[PDB]
Amino acid sequence: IALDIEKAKVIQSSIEYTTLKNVTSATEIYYDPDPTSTVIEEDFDTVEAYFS
Amino acid sequence: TMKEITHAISSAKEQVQEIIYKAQHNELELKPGMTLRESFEGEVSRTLNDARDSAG
Amino acid sequence: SFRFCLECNNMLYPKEDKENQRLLYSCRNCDYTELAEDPKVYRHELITNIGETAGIVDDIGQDPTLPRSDKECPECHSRDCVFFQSQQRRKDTNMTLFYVCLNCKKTFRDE
Ligand SMILES: [Zn+2]
Ligand SMILES: [Zn+2]
Repeated sequence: IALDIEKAKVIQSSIEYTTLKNVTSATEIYYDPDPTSTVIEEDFDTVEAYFS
Repeated sequence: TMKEITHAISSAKEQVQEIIYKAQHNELELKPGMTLRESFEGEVSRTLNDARDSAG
Repeated sequence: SFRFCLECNNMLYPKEDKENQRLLYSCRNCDYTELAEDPKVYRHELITNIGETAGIVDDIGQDPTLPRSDKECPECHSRDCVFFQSQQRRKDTNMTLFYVCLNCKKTFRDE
């Protein structure tokens, strides 16, 4: 591994501490009374595709 | 020798100006473990120290 | 931006009607209740950009200590402009410049 940069980068990624806060860009809370559907039109397609 | 020293100092100032433009247009490479401002400051300091050493 | 009671002036808190399955904003010192229009009850931004270009005033062209450039204004196409870097001053702030013309005062960049 010492003489190969790719494996070294793999090890470096495996060691470094990473939390959800590191990758999270924003968080939101919504009111949505239908578990099988949604109010947001943007996320409607993905949730309906998941439910089907 | 004074014209050589003046030319070296002017060249270093031109290089620092180019680095400033590159940093202001987001074209500057970032040294790992350092922010954009820190990398910019380190590069400028290194350029100026090299300028003084060359003139001396 | 959050609303307040129209007769008590106190802050209206979100509430849910069990029988109606609707979101409502209800005051706590009064029985006033108003229907909620948007479902976004709460939003928190981990990475934010506000405060970067919002720091604009109409009379920023009267400052003599500000450098004057010759960048072309997209709106007025004037030959005189004043530029400054980001007002937000976090440790990881970019060094991009914001150019303000003396007629339209539109903020733009060279990117
Ligand atoms: Zn009230
Ligand atoms: Zn103008």
